[PDB]
Amino acid sequence: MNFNVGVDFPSFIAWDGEESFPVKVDGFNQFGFTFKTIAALTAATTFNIFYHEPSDADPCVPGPAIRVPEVPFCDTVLLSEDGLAAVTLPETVTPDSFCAGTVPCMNGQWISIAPATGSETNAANVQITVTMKGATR
Amino acid sequence: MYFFSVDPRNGASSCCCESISARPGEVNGVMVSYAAWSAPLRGHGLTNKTTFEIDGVSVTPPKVSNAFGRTKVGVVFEGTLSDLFPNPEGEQVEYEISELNGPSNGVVELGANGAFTYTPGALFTGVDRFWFSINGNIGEYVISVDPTTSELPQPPFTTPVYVPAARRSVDPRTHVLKFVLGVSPAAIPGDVYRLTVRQVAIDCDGNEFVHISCYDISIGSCG
Amino acid sequence: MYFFSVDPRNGASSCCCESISARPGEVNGVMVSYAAWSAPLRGHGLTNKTTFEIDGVSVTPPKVSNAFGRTKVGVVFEGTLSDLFPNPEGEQVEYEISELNGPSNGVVELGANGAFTYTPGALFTGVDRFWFSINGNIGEYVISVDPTTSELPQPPFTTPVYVPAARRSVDPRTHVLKFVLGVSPAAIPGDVYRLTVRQVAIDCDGNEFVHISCYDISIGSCG
Amino acid sequence: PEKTIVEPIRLKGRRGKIILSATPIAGRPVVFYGGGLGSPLELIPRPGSNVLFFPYGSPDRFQTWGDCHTCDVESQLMATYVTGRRC
Amino acid sequence: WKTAFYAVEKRPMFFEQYEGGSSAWCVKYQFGAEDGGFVGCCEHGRILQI
Amino acid sequence: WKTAFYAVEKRPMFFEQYEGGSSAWCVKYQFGAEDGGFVGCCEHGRILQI
Repeated sequence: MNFNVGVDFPSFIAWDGEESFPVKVDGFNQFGFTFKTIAALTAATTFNIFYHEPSDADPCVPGPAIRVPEVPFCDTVLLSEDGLAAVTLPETVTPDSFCAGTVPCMNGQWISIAPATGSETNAANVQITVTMKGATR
Repeated sequence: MYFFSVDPRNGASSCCCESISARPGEVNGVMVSYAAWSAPLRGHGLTNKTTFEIDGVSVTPPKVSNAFGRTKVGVVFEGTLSDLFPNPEGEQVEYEISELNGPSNGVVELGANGAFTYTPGALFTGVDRFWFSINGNIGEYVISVDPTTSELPQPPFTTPVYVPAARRSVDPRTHVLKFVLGVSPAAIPGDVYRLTVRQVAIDCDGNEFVHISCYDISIGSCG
Repeated sequence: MYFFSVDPRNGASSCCCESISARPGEVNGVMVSYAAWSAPLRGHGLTNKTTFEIDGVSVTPPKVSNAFGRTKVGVVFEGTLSDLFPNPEGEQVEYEISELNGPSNGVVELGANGAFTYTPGALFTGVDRFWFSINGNIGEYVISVDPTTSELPQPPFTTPVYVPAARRSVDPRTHVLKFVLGVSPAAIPGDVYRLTVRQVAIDCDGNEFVHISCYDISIGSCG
Repeated sequence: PEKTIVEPIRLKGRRGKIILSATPIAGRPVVFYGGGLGSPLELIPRPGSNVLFFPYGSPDRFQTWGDCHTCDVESQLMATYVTGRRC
Repeated sequence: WKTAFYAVEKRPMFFEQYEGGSSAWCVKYQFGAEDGGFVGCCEHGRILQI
Repeated sequence: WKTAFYAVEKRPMFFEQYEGGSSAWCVKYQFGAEDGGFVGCCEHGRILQI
């Protein structure tokens, strides 16, 4: 007896390993990623996080890709030297285990992931999807 | 940070303009204290209507020419670096990409012979510069990555000495003007430019008190 | 721990760059106090957008050449030392493996005539180097131990003078830059290198103030 | 001769005695600005001396109650005049 | 309006001294509140425009 | 053991809201304790090895 868990927490592809995708997060209020690898990685890979804005030509198509700022809570000490949020899949993540994470403050209507420079040839072996939460409208 | 107290035009107190030294690459800030001239003119202080102009009194025209290119987002961009340096004599060309002035959102694989490729950062749409140097001659190469729809405008090829668009501020409570004075990495040591500042005051009723001064920027290496 | 207070760019107070004495083998620390330049520029202090560049003004190219080997885990590796000292004149080769600059996670025994054997420590995979000394001249021999699976990439043959990858820092409360300066054991005494530093402060709204300086590293033996 | 000076003033006294360090010329109104004064105000000095009396009636007070970028401490009051002689 | 737009209230405004951050010159207060709103059935409701 | 090794206790565990570094939206707690130990006369013990 499993439910149509699709509605009420749907999910979309955000990085299929070869090209990114913007996923709309306006209709929902809370969201997060679920990383997953398909083959063993060779070094720590880092992805950048991007947020879009409604394009002036049409409010149902994302505009250009701005980069989401970084928010420390209290414990954060590393601060990532840039003030621009980013994830980093650590080395030794066997490809039968997922990893979850999300940004503490959304902004805009869309959200996107792309591999940061240096780790663009390992990201071809990873998959990143986004699942939202309750629908505001 | 430079600081110049302007003369109050009372008929009281080598060259005419004051001296500003600069170094190729820096971006500094200047402060001017119009207090001595604006305080007696008791009104509503200064108004943000200052106007700048830059003229060259010694140029030594650039040896190597600048250039411009275009590419769509995510797509790599290849180009040449040899047809920009017409050399008068016959000699070798030691192309170089200054690390301190590399790109800001990509990577450049400088080939062996005036060839290079530019991989733009993932999901990036804007303009991006990097300053090559042929045989010591410095010139910039501007690349504009387009967001795959149509196009972006063609940026204006920053001058050797410039004042940015809007980073000025004027404090009407202490009669002090601030602005930023940036020097391209393509400035040539020894050259001299001249910046004239036209600052406008205002009376209680809404008329103007203009004031003009000048400054002599001397591009010196090693500060 | 060197300490330089940089010029304040105020039009006020032999060679250009300040000096840094370094000894082959050391790894020292440097402090730079941008306070006099960035404190009047009331903003958000410094940012970790500094860049370094190392250029040589005197090299005296090395005599011996380096070499790169490869091997898997646990398997003993063998190599020679005679094809690395190009001698224009005829002379004997007093091979020597310095006990100070030996390998880190293994052990090597010097042969009598240009021979050596690197038996890596059990259960160890990575990259391991050691510095030999052919007739006073110094080089390095880099070996990588592979986890028997596929292969390992190529290490970059550490330079005579380097600034480590990520050990810089900055404290915006007191406007101080800290970085590490390490010298290879193969740097030749008497030479001089030049280190350039591009530091970028920031105003209240996110714009940039750039600042460039230089330092002359002179590789001298005995401090 | 005929030098002009802009200098901060640190008020002194319950009657407001201001001491200038250069003896304004003769009759040129020395002008006080900043320090919460809404508008610059002029005063005639006494010939040869450098002591002024600040009018207790203040023209304006541009206070800035509540601010966490400068703790609204104060902008200090300055004064501007010309000193020395003519010929 | 009683069915087109809803306004949710959680906590009225609160004011608190910030001990720490007050550097013996600058006594500092912070203030806060929480609230929100949303649009329910936006069929009830029309906008007349030029 | 009652005389071959002594345990020294000075101040037990304690918890306290660290006023300062804690704002009207985030609390910072601080805990601690202070204790030590030494040996008595080590001719009272013994050890077995292989």
